[PDB]
Amino acid sequence: RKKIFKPEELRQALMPTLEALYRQDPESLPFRQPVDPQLLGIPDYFDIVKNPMDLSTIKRKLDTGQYQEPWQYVDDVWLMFNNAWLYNRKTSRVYKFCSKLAEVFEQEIDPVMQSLG
Ligand SMILES: CCOc1cc(C(=O)O)cc(-c2c(C)noc2C)c1
Ligand SMILES: CCOc1cc(C(=O)O)cc(-c2c(C)noc2C)c1
Repeated sequence: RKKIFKPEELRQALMPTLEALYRQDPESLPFRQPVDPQLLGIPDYFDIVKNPMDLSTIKRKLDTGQYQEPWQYVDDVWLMFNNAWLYNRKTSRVYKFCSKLAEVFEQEIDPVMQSLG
């Protein structure tokens, strides 16, 4: 008797919340693709961040039906935020950017989630 979610249904409901993150310019730019530690010259990245996540990966998961239920989408969006908050200094542009995406997500996700209950 747990609620069931069809992937097309989940995509219709959640994709505008992902679009809200992506549209944030410039704050979304560092998050639109996986961190590349070799490019950035930060070989300790994957030692610190065990489970990388980014907006393109979440999008591909939505597009291909990999979330059974909406809380799994929330988990990935927060994995991305937490990884950035963990790795980067609080004063850093990227950390502040991350916080902006979180503030946006907070506004967008609450009414969407209630509509899925
Ligand atoms: C409100 C609908 O927003 C979108 C729809 C589609 C769609 O597939 O209809 C794709 C995107 C999207 C995102 C997120 N990141 O790159 C794109 C393109 C956003
Ligand atoms: C294409 C630019 O992508 C990034 C640039 C920088 C940058 O330092 O210019 C930092 C990150 C990043 C994120 C997001 N989470 O940890 C790091 C590092 C990503």
